[PDB]
Amino acid sequence: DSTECSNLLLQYGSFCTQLNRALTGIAVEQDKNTQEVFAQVKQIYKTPP
Amino acid sequence: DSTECSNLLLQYGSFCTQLNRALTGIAVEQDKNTQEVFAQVKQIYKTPPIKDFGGFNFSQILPDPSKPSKRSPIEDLLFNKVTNGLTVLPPLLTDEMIAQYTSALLAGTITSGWTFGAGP
Amino acid sequence: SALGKLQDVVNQNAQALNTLVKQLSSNFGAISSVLNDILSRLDPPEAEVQIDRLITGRLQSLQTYVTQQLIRAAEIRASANLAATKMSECVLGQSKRVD
Amino acid sequence: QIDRLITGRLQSLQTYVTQQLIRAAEIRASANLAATKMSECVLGQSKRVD
Amino acid sequence: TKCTLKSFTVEKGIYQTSNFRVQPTESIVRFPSTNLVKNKCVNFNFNGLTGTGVLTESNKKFLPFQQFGRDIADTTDAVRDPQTLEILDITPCSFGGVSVITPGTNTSNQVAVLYQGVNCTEVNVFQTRAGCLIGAEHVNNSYECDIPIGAGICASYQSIIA
Amino acid sequence: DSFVIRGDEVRQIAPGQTGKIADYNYKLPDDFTGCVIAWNSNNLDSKVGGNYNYLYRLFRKSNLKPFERDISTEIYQAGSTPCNGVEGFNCYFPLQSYG
Amino acid sequence: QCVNLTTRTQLPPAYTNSFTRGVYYPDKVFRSSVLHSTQDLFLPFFSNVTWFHAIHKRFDNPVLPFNDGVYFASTEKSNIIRGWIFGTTLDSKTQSLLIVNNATNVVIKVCEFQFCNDPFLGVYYMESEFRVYSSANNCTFEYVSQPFLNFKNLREFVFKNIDGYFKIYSKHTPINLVRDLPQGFSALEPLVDLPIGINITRFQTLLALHRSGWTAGAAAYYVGYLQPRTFLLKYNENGTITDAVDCALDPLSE
Ligand SMILES: *[C@@H]1O[C@H](CO)[C@@H](O[C@@H]2O[C@H](CO)[C@@H](O)[C@H](O)[C@H]2NC(C)=O)[C@H](O)[C@H]1NC(C)=O
Ligand SMILES: *[C@@H]1O[C@H](CO)[C@@H](O[C@@H]2O[C@H](CO)[C@@H](O)[C@H](O)[C@H]2NC(C)=O)[C@H](O)[C@H]1NC(C)=O
Ligand SMILES: *[C@@H]1O[C@H](CO)[C@@H](O)[C@H](O)[C@H]1NC(C)=O
Ligand SMILES: *[C@@H]1O[C@H](CO)[C@@H](O)[C@H](O)[C@H]1NC(C)=O
Ligand SMILES: *[C@@H]1O[C@H](CO)[C@@H](O)[C@H](O)[C@H]1NC(C)=O
Ligand SMILES: *[C@@H]1O[C@H](CO)[C@@H](O)[C@H](O)[C@H]1NC(C)=O
Ligand SMILES: *[C@@H]1O[C@H](CO)[C@@H](O)[C@H](O)[C@H]1NC(C)=O
Repeated sequence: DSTECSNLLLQYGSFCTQLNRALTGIAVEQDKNTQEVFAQVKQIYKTPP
Repeated sequence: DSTECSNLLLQYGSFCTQLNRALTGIAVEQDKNTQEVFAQVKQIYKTPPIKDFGGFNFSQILPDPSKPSKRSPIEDLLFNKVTNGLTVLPPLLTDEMIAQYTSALLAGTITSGWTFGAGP
Repeated sequence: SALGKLQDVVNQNAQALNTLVKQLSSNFGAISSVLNDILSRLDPPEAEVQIDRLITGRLQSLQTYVTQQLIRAAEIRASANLAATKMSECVLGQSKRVD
Repeated sequence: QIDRLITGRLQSLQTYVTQQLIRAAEIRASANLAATKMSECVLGQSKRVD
Repeated sequence: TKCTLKSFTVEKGIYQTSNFRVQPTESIVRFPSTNLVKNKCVNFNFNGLTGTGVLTESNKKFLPFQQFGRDIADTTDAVRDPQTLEILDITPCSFGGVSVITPGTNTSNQVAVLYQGVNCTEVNVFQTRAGCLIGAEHVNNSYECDIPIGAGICASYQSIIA
Repeated sequence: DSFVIRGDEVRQIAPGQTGKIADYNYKLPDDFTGCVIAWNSNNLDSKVGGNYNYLYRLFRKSNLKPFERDISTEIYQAGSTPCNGVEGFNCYFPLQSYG
Repeated sequence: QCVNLTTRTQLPPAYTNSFTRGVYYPDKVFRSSVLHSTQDLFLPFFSNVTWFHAIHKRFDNPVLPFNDGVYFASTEKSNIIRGWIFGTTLDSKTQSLLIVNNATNVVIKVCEFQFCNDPFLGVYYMESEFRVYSSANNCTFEYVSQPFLNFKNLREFVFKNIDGYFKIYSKHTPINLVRDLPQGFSALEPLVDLPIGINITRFQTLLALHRSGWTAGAAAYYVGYLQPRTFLLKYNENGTITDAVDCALDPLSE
């Protein structure tokens, strides 16, 4: 919550944006991985009773 | 162009050489990737002038003679639908040569099936 | 959105280049981001410090850019190896592998 | 002093994000392999040995 | 190339060895001062805005308030002269990589130089899309790629041909 | 390197200093290694009538190099009018004595 | 000479919507076919802009704060609005800025004016009446320039004071709307940069009387206040700002 620290951090430019974008890419990549592995069928089949 | 900046930059060593070497490795890796994907045949096969394939139509995937780029209508649509010390090196294989490789692969798989991939 | 996979790679490369060029506009704690302004306004004992701050900031930016370029190069190489496998097994032969 | 803390924490965060990206690439490769096994071993019978 | 690779024997191929930058021939100051020199790589000082570039006549339509034009990357790509109100594009001076194309030193000591992304008129001269090639003769025959140059162009030894 | 200077000029015998004897009499480099030694010599290097044996370069066209010595007793042109080796209006001797 | 105006009618000032007005060019840089994000002192979109009238008997010359900057809109016909007063105490104790546009030219003076309580100009039915200040002793800056200027004319101005520099931005728009601000977009061109170097916290609008007592010509003006914020400006192929986005207005624009 230090405003002076953020003011000094703004001198370094868009490093924080790059880190956030990389983490966002990893986060959507995990969901894409789960989608590719498990969602290979569009019909939900059931066994007979 | 600052001489003093370069003199101070020399104190940090061979960082610049490392970065240039890594970028050069990536640049040659892209050309190696294109060779591995598209240059799998050493014969440039061509389709016969008469397109008698027993009812099968390949006009949308074979190269169009009317177009100067010698691309297929599908490939032409694909190319239309994709839109301070930095340099962009051109790829070793140009787009017409990559299209020629795909045309050779198409001619081989249409006229010869899978035989051209395993030998004559 | 049919061709999103190629456009994603093009956008990522262009965005990385734009970010790397944009990082030159940052002073990284120095008085200015322009080298000529520092060299024309200050004596070499303190201009050396300001240039050193600019050098370390720009070098960190360039190393970061090279790092994600290498990671993306690995991803593109894996995709290209998969594409070469598909070219060998689906185009040059008939594949029994499901999907 | 705040600049020293900022550069240290930024270096730590860059290191963390870089190793997370490398592990993400490894997990993506493993997931691509898992999707291949799902397609070829579960949804069909595979002639590939082992 | 021997100095760059740190070896007395160089294998066959292309090796990035240096960087070619077109040096500023003159320095130009324009205040509301020296003469205005166009179409050459010169240093420029327009109203305290310093830089290095090639000044060309521009077709842009700057409104009266507007003085210097910035591109996507916030670099000054167009500037208005404060004495004669005309617009000038500022193209960055020609810079490129210098690569040395050579066969093995066991075979020959002949080399060719490639200036990447540099036209041949700002430096056996052959203009390629990859850049200007000096020392290799261009032939109309097509062979397999021995040393890759780029943009469909390759080099070989038979003298060095491209 | 032995010399005699004023009491306020002992701060100028240092790397990276701006000053008068730093520019026109004795310059230290930015990468200087060594020690500067200064001690008061009012009992030896001073006279009640004025000790004028110690001289400094008041006027020079450009700043010295580090470890550069100028003993040339040529006239200085401090105005637009050339001096031709003759004192006059804006024509001064470069070496002036401490009182 | 000063004259008290004692025939005013008491009425509260009105309020209305800013819509997408108050955008000015943030700098002197040409940009073409680009989207540029800038953080500067801007007027927020759809903000509450204060509305003042001049109609006959309304004559709105109150004392308003300046704050970080002032957007001044004018729905004007027949040339009643003539200038502005800037300062802190508006007397000879401090140094104040005078902007006037009389029948001939535009005059800007930075002097220690002893201002009147009701500064005004006058038109006789020719201009032969000027009662703004009683004295001017210490003058540092003078600048004489060209004339800047149903309601037929729309005048937009932006006044900012940063680092001792007074930036005035202006835009002249032909309109045919009767009462309120038209809904649309028009980027304000920079008009002048003055190196006045004085403290400004309060400002005054200068009007013109009509004499044939006095009569007020039909005019209306709007006062809005600038806040530090980010806008996304769109530059077309001709270098003109054609659209803008307030980055902090709503989540869609964010
Ligand atoms: C193969 O397919 C092409 C394209 O679908 C056919 O070309 C069309 O022919 C009809 C009839 O003359 C024209 O009206 C269309 O405009 C043509 N389309 C294009 C894209 O040119 C072609 O006739 C088919 N058959 C053969 C034997 O080539
Ligand atoms: C116009 O009215 C204003 C406000 O009533 C007058 O200003 C006052 O002047 C007296 C002079 O004795 C001062 O004592 C008051 O303090 C002033 N008031 C304010 C609010 O400034 C002004 O003098 C009037 N003009 C004339 C010509 O009488
Ligand atoms: C504008 O402000 C006034 C009071 O300052 C208030 O009564 C009015 O409702 C406001 N209008 C809007 C649109 O917020
Ligand atoms: C306008 O103001 C200027 C500045 O004092 C003056 O010289 C000029 O005569 C004025 N014109 C009229 C019509 O009052
Ligand atoms: C301002 O004016 C007053 C009276 O005219 C004078 O006494 C004072 O010295 C002036 N100050 C300056 C800075 O000119
Ligand atoms: C400007 O004036 C205001 C009120 O008179 C005061 O609070 C402020 O400190 C002044 N600023 C400067 C820079 O003089
Ligand atoms: C830009 O100006 C040209 C005139 O050369 C005009 O034809 C075009 O419509 C203008 N573009 C816009 C968006 O106004």
